[PDB]
Amino acid sequence: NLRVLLDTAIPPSFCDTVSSVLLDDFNMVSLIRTSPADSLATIKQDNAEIDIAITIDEELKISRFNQCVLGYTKAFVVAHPQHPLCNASLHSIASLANYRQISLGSRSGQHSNLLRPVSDKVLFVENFDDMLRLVEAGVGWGIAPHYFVEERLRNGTLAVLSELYEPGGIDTKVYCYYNTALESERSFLRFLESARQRLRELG
Amino acid sequence: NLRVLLDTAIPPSFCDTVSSVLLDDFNMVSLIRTSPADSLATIKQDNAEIDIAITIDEELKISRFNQCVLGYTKAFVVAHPQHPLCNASLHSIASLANYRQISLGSRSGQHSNLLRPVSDKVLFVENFDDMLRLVEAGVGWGIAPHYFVEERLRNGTLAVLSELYEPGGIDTKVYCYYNTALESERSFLRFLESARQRLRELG
Ligand SMILES: COCCn1c(NC[C@H](O)COc2ccc(CC#N)cc2)nc2ccc(Cl)cc21
Ligand SMILES: COCCn1c(NC[C@H](O)COc2ccc(CC#N)cc2)nc2ccc(Cl)cc21
Repeated sequence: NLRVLLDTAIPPSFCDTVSSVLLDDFNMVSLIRTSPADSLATIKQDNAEIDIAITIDEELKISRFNQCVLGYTKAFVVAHPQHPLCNASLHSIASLANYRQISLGSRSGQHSNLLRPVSDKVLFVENFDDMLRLVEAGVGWGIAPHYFVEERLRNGTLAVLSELYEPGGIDTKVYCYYNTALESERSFLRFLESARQRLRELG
Repeated sequence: NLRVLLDTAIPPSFCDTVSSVLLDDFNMVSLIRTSPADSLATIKQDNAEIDIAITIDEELKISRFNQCVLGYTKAFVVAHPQHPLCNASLHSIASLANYRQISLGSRSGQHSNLLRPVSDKVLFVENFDDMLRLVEAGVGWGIAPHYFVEERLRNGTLAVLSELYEPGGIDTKVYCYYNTALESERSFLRFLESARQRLRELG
């Protein structure tokens, strides 16, 4: 049984890219969904016996796992179109650190530099739905995956704030944390090879 | 006088991209070159009076500067073609943390998570030349900008180790740290707009 973690930030397509290839080589494949904020926390619990985590979250070296880059995805800073920081930028981008942020919370209470909130006014939720609900209502601003805001952006229900910080969305590496034991196993190298070249095409 | 920091990791072309645009708007422009390992350390010294730093190094918020993304460049992990970790990977990638690393040193003695050495066996130098000299000689492995190893790679003088970690080179955001005062100044927004769309073309 190959246990596999995919965080909520990973487009649901890339999750079909993996399972397709994995099931070619492996006979039992378990797919677990975590918050980006809980991915590395989960694999660190030995009893969770995760073999592969696909997550946006970064840490220099986890005990017994190796890291590599599967590809890249795009986050966007979004708010209600009538948000103060909306319809403006550069001073707005800076002010994000003052206006209320709707942030992914974590069981560990802790965050990475990458995922920790930027604003001194933060309201925590558990997933990107509860985030973008409290954002459609103009309670604050949030940063969420492209695939979560594509629908609402063209609808005009949500507006982008991020473009002057990073045009075309904030590029974010997708990392593969794999059990060191998979290190010399064509099965896993087949997964990387395929999973990679397929997730280029989505991008 | 607009003082401008460009770290050694920034291709020398992108440094012509900036100066071209900047000199269109500004009448005195000073261009300082730093180690990536010394960029943010330098702008933090108030007396250094840096107005714009273009550097690969990341920190969540520097006092009085705002951050944004200019674009992306590619580092490669390189070694002597007869290096043990050479002509191999995945276990080799993991072993990088054991074999000797030739690392950029810093006046502050300190490094960011991004720039800190990965290996327990590290020999510090001051620039990418001294790095790739001690690497051509097989004293250790190093990670250097594409533009620094393009020549030597096709020559066969150096080999890439990084490809199974991140195919096509390890993508690295180029950051613009700009004095908050430039925040609402078409001059600076002109620089970003131009500098960005021009540095897409190099990539
Ligand atoms: C840099 O984001 C990529 C990683 N990432 C986060 N991180 C949440 C942190 O609280 C930082 O949020 C920031 C918001 C604004 C700026 C400037 C502008 N504009 C910088 C950082 N949340 C994410 C959600 C989804 C994805 Cl794919 C990546 C995410
Ligand atoms: C992740 O690198 C991008 C930032 N960056 C560094 N950082 C030097 C650190 O000691 C980490 O070196 C690593 C070497 C190997 C691996 C896995 C593989 N393969 C991961 C990290 N040095 C750089 C030099 C130039 C540029 Cl453009 C970026 C650099």
